[PDB]
Amino acid sequence: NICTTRGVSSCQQCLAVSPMCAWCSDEALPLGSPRCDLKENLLKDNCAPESIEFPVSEARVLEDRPLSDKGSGDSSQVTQVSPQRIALRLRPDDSKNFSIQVRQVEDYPVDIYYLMDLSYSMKDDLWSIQNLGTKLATQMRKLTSNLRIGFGAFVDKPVSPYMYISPPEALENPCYDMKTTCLPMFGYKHVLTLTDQVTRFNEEVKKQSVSRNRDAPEGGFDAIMQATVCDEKIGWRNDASHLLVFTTDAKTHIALDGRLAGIVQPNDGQCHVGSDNHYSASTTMDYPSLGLMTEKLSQKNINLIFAVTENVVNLYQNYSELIPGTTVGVLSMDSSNVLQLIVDAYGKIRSKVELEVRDLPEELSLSFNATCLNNEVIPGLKSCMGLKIGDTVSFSIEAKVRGCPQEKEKSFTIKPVGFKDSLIVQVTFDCDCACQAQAEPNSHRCNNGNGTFCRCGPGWLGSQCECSEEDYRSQQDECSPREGQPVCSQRGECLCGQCVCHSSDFGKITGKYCECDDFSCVRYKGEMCSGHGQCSCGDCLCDSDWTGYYCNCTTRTDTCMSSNGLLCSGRGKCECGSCVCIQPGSYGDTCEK
Amino acid sequence: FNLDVDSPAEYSGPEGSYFGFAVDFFVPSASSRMFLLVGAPKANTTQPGIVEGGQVLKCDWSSTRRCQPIEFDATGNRDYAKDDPLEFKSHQWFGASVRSKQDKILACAPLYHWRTEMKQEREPVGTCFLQDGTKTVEYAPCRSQDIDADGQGFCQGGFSIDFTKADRVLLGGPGSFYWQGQLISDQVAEIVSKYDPNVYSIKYNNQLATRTAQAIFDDSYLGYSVAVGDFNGDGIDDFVSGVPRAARTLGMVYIYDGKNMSSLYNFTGEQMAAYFGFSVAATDINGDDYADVFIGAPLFMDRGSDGKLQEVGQVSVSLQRASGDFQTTKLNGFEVFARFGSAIAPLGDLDQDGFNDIAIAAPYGGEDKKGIVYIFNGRSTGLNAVPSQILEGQWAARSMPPSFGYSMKGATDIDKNGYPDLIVGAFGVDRAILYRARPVITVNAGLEVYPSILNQDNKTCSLPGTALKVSCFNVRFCLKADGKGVLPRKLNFQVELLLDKLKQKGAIRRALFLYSRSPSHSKNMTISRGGLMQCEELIAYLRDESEFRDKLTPITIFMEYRLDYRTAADTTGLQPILNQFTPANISRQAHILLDCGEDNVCKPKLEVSVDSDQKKIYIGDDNPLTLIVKAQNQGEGAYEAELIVSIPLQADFIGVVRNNEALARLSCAFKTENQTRQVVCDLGNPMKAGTQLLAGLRFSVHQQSEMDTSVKFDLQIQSSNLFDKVSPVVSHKVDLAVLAAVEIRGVSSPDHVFLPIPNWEHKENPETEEDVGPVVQHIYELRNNGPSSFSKAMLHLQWPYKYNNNTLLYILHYDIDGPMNCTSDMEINPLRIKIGDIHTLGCGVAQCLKIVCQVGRLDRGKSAILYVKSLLWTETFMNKENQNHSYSLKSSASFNVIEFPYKNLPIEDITNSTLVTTNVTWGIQPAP
Repeated sequence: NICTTRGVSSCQQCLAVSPMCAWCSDEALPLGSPRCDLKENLLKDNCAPESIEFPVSEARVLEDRPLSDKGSGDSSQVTQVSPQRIALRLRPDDSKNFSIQVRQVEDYPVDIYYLMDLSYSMKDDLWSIQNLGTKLATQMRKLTSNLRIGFGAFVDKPVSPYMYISPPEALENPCYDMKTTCLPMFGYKHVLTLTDQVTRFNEEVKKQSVSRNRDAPEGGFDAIMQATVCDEKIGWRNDASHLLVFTTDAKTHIALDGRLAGIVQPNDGQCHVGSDNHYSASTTMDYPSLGLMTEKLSQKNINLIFAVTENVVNLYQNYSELIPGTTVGVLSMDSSNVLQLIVDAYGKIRSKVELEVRDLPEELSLSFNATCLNNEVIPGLKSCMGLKIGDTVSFSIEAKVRGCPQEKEKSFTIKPVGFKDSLIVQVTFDCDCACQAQAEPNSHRCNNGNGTFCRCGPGWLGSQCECSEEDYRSQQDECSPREGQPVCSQRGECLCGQCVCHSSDFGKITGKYCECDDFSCVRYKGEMCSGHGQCSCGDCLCDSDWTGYYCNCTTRTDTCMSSNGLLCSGRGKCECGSCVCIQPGSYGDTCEK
Repeated sequence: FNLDVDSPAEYSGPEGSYFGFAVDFFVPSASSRMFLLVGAPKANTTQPGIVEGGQVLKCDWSSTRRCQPIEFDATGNRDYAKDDPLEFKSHQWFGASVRSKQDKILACAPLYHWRTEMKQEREPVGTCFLQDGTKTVEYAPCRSQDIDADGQGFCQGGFSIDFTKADRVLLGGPGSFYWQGQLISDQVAEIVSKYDPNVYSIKYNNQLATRTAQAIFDDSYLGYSVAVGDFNGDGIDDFVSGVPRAARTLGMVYIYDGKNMSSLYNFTGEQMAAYFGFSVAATDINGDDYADVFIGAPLFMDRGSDGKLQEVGQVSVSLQRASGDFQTTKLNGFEVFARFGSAIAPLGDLDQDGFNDIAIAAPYGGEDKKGIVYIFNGRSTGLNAVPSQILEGQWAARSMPPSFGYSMKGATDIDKNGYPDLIVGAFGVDRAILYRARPVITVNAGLEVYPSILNQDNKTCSLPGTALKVSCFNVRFCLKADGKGVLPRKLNFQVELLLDKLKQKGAIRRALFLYSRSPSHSKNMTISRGGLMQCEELIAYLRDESEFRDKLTPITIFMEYRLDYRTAADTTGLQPILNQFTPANISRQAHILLDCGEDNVCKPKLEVSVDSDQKKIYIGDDNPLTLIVKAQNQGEGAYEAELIVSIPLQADFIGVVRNNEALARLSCAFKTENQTRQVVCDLGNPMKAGTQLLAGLRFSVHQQSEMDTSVKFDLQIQSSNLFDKVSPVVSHKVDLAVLAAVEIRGVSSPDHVFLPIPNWEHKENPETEEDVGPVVQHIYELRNNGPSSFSKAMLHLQWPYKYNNNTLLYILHYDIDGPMNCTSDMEINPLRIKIGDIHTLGCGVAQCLKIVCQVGRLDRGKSAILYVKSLLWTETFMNKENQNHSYSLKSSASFNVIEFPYKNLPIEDITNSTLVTTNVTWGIQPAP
């Protein structure tokens, strides 16, 4: 399989191969099989069960509170996402799946901040919305019992060429020309902090009065930015549905327009509303871009509604499609229908849900499969729509890691758009084997302890950390009979100084240099060692009754003894089983005749 | 890729003055010197009563780095009647846009408020000052009688300017006609001549200008930025302008015909609010004569891998085609919120490589968002999509983003060294930086190995200081360098090369240089900038095989070089640079091996010859046979060589002649298979090319069989090669022989007798043994000393019977041993008895008795013997005739081997004779 065929070692590359591979770290390792293989194959070789590493990916649950049923409960107790904390662990190239549930709870607290354009064409609307506080509370009591309402207004930056700077009295009465009075120019003023006292919205609105801008584009985006990042003055609640109603009847300015007026410094995510409730940096900071607006609306969890007259509805639809979590509604000139507009905007806004991935590391990737209305499933999507509010939906999240990150305790969050109920993910990667500690670091089996159980260097690392390749004075350490002589006497081949002598059908070879064998001995009188010995490295070892190199001479004396009892009858000398008769006149095998 | 980021030249102006907002070069044709123009739209001036009216500074280049103002104006606001001011110069942003050409400097104040002729008022028409030579004039095209927002009241003319090839000004006002914007183009010659200070609403006759349009187009900001190029082939530059807010804020760019100001093309943006048109440029980027258009969209929001939109900034590059159509590619930014594309500035040919280059800026990127500038190179098929360099701002924000790279200007050479330089503005910190372009050198290097295929044995070289001869080869290196610009006359290259690099990782070293400089050679080359390759070479020799073991991996030499910049920098310290794509290293490898060719199998040629130690062998005993053999392989190497001898039934293997130091100590063994019997010996592996060997083999011959005449053997040599793996069979023979070395022997007992016979008495006739005399025994034997047997043989014995008519020795009986029968010519025991100097007596002197014997088959060592018991006849010696005589009795015998069983071999008869004697003497001497 792949695990064996890749021939990796050290238990770390073995893990890096595939999630399925496993490693064995026995002290009594069986030889001839790779230490890297899938768990079953290691168990086939009977690697000790506690000596196999085989880490396995998983996904736990740390907080699994149930989804709330009503929003009017204790603020901390409301829970719209479950599970709430998850810790998952996976290998350098594996993937794991887990699910998340979201339920748009009913009767949730609601915060409405009515940000209103105050160009001269807005005077009729300013008249028509003098009862909006009470009307809106009366209608919303059906949907939410913890309502709040705010207010704020914008015209445009107070600087030429946007505002009338002459005649000199015009700057203190922009409507001076048409023979009527109106407020001087202003960028953005914070009128009413969010409050539960519905009636006071009506009181505060009646004190307002329109102004006059020279050109059609309004500076609303600069107002939205401050209404988003000045949370402490605006008074956004942590546990509530933030609505930012935006009313206008004209196109809008955008970043880099401030160059015409001498404004080049780019906008930044900071609050500059002074103690007088007027945005102070209006005349020294450019407009904010849609990217920055989207970032700050995501961070502060604001749902932004575009309520605009029918002449510029399409423009703001095309703008909204670039800002996640927004909608559009058509105002009359008199603004007579803003109440119904906001009610239906809230319903539509919470009739959908989409998931944000906040701080995913670059080494991870996520894919979503969404269970949706009526238990149907839609692949690939990370959102759903058509919900009735109160219902519940879930998503199947599948995550994969890319290699082994250098640090293995990162974390990130997943969160629906517009809500703080999120799932916090703790991720860890099992790159390292447990045996890398206390087991592998060193072992005397390799270079007298100078090798991790091996991983030594030149001089030993040739094989088993006991072979040399730096010097090569070679791998044939004394394989030849003598210095400079042929390796293994050319009877085979050697590695690490040991000759693998070849076998033959007519004999076999032995010795470090293959210098000995069991067949190269001499024959005499028809058979090896005369049948009176056995072969050993080309020499005969003779029996007790025989001597000589061929074992050709007998050591016995009973063949020389004569019937008189004397060897050779005392007439000669016995040699190799026969008598050399010295005495003249005597004959016979033993000179006995 | 060649801008000198090390030690640029830095210029700074009054703090908080936006110094460096707009930058440009100054090229006074009447003077040798060059200067930089830097705009400070918020610097305070000496104009009476003007607060932050702005100014333009002229900054030197040589040895001072000083900056000084340009006296475009020195007067406050003009009055209309007595105190009603005509104009308001405070906060006018003078110097916000600067352009220069030859000796004409055009600076504009986009925020100049004008009052008006018809009524007390305040409108920002905008104005420009044009300095040409010593003359200075004011150009205010939008300061006209189009009274208010309906016309040119809010034109803000001078927001963006540019000079044309035809010495005609192009000027944009984004605020005219309800901010529909306006472009206005007037000839320089008329501006300088039609100017009259006492008339404010000056009318120009040769003016080209756009005109208001329907209501839908309000707030388009036409003229936000402008560039000039020729886009219809008529030869006179046309006008390019970006309308960032048009088409529901999508953004567009307008190409207006430079003649009669008509509309040619309109580029359309893709994403709302991207501000498509913030900055534009036009230059030839791909070698066509046609100008290629670049458009920036700093706020373009790209869709990331996760599906999120993110602000990165985008630049659109359009390549003009001969038919006038455009092929467009879109290039995105590299980090979020960095506003890539805020500024585009063609650089000319930054490396003189034949295609112009372009620089694009992201003034809010990098670490701590200090700003970054990217550099791209034009290729023959468009812009190179990967930047070849990156400039990073070194100044941290004081109270405002540094905006390094908000405005740049290129395509000018302050050095006059052939390569254009580049200015960069960092107005957030009130600084402007000048980057010089380093000369570019293209280097071609050559490497040669002689020979490419390396046979190991080609010993040619001699080691210096010794007589040693070493295999070697020739290696040569070359380099060639030149560049398009002001470069020094001679360049010092430091080139080094070491042998077989990819295996010097601690392993054995293998090849050496002629001076054994640790396979490492480093040398200086003072190459003159020119066309010569200036090759050089040295001879490298392999060390002895006993010192290294790698014969498989080809020797892979390695060479590299690096220029000595400190010597190649001019007097101003600017250092050359090598071409981006030129590799500074190269290597080559050769095939050092002997491998029998492509098929990897050698073709041997095997032969053998033999000589016989035993010239002839005698049948009848085991004979050790020694054959002396010489083995040779005249061909290529023979793998697994062996020496083979096939043997017959009548012989068996013994071993080798090991004690003979002149012969090989061969390993040998004996085999038998399928009735085939052979002797095998080992000759090593391989048997090398042309090698010769000698050895001796021992056989045992058991030739006791009778019908064979010679012994025959066959020798051969074989290997495991696929080619010619067997030598011709070499048969040899030794002739058999017959040799029955038969001899005849005899003995007597006793050897002597003494007269008179003790205890003997004379009698008329004998009846017992004691009556005749002392007993004497004679023995004769027929013995064989040779191995060959004989089937038949004959033996003969002679015996002295009677001397002087009287018996000498008397026989009683004869006995036989071995395979013989015997008979006597004289009756044995005729009486049938109850069973001075020594003279010689014998049959020659006395009557002879003879015994003849017949013999059968016998072998070596075996013998047959005849025994005789006899009595010494006493009368012959005690007679008076011999009382004074001593005698030695003589007998003799002979034999013949008459037949042999080996009839097939040549045979000869074998015969001989011998004698046996007994002595008789007088122990007691009688009277003489």
